[PDB]
Amino acid sequence: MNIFEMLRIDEGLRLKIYKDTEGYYTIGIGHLLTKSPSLNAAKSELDKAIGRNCNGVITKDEAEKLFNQDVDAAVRGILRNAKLAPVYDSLDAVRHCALINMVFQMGETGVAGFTNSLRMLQQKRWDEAAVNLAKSRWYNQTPNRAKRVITTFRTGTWDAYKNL
Ligand SMILES: [Cl-]
Repeated sequence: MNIFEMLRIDEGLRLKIYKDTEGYYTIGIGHLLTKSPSLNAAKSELDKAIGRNCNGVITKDEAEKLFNQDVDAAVRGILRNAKLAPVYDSLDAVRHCALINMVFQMGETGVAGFTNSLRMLQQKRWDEAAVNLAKSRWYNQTPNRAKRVITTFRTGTWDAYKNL
């Protein structure tokens, strides 16, 4: 198990423009295109991201390429983020994945807002952090995914992703 398989399970794979859980135009493996309600704006963003006239549809190779770029960016983002880097650096390799997962889904800014949870993770107070992370819009809106990520932070193992 690794970050790519983890996110592939949480985000799925779709080759045509779709709306994510919040209603935003997305494609591939959770690649957000735009928050604008315009499917045209979305189609424009897609072509620009892929470098060709896609008309709203891409190939698996293209999907995997975007996914790779996105994970890469997420990690680099964490590493240059003042509030996130120290936490990331304090964690083991499995837990690094749970943090990347959150950033991939909500963005740096979103994650940087979990101040108290972050301090608890830094202090390695696993159960306390898990309870705190659950007190959030994130948990209430996407509970199954949040439960998987939280369990990952709590246990430091891939159990929540086993049998999926
Ligand atoms: Cl969910």
